[PDB]
Amino acid sequence: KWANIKHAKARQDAKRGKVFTKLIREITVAARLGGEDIDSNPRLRAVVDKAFAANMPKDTITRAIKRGADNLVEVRYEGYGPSGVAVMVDCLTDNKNRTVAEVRHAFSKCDGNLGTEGSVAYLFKQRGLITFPPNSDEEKIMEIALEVGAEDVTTNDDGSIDVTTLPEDFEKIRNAMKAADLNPSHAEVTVLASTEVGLDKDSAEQMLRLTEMLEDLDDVQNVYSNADYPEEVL
Repeated sequence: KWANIKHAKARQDAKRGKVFTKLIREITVAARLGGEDIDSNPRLRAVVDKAFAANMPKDTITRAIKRGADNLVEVRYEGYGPSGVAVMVDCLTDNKNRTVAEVRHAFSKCDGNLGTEGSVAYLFKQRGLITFPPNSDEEKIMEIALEVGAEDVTTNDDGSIDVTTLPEDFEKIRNAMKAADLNPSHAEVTVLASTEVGLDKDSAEQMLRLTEMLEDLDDVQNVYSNADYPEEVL
């Protein structure tokens, strides 16, 4: 009861704090890059929506916007982790020398290391991913996907269908599906890995730890990897 709930709220609060700090920086940088007008700045639109969803105070949001008009810079690190998993770490920082050392330390603690710019980035692409539930019309989805230039269609053991698209074709293809009364369970543009690296329980635990260490840094915005985690650690 109270023990589990207070402990649960404590964790939920602690994560809200870390995310708060990341959002502030992303608001500021999005504003500085794409401008102060949220309606003409999709990047800013997205983070401001996330900020309001997280109940960040309006004044904190607006001041973060006005600050972009901090000396935060974008930096990407690329490296390898347990079992040679490729890892990309996107950062917003006012001190790259501080950040790179902290990122190296995390990688090093998990038997990994940073490589050169471009050493892994080619494995990771933004892709539209439209997911249809079991009992969807496989045939009709396939017909539309070929007609409209989908990158891939995968039918899973449970009957669910995942359609992957180039980011630029995402909206059109989603619209084509809905027009044919094919209603997706979920659709988004996300980052997908071209190849994956299968992990045993132990390596998976170490990779999870690495992800967690990196995300705990205020300088880190997003961590991507091509790890294929086993069901045992899930």
